[PDB]
Amino acid sequence: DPLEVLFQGPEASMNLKPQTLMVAIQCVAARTRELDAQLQNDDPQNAAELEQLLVGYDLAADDLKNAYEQALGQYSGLPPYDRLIE
Amino acid sequence: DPLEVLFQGPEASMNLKPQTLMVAIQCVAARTRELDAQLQNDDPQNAAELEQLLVGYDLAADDLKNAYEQALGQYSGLPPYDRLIE
Repeated sequence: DPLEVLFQGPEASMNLKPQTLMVAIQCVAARTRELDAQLQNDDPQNAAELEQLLVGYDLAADDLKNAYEQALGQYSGLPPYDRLIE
Repeated sequence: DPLEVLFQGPEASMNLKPQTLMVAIQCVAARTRELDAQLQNDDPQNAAELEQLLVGYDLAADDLKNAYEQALGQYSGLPPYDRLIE
């Protein structure tokens, strides 16, 4: 993804259990939905910070999704991504 | 101890941006607090499922923390781990 590496740099190697990717995905989706509902009526300075944080949350969720899609090919018994976030 | 592996299996090789690990740590902590709070007002019916979900969330938080401790020795300018979960 061209513009993405430009803004955030490349993937890095790390070690995590597959379960941890599932948890990270649920919690990041959960927190994002909550914070989404908190934009409506903030003072302008605070809303800016919140918007800037959500940029980071959304990209992270994207990053975790890509990793999960690979994981769907390397393990057995993982729920489909769509079930994970719902 | 391990233990650990007996119960949760080994670490797997993953590719994620370092930011993504930071965002995941932050959201897992935030979300775990919120669910801890909900527990105080759950009947035992729902409580047991939620308790069992939290075992998972907590183990993943530990898994994420270990990865971050490694990260603190692989990259420059990372915040202290406590600033992520505050």
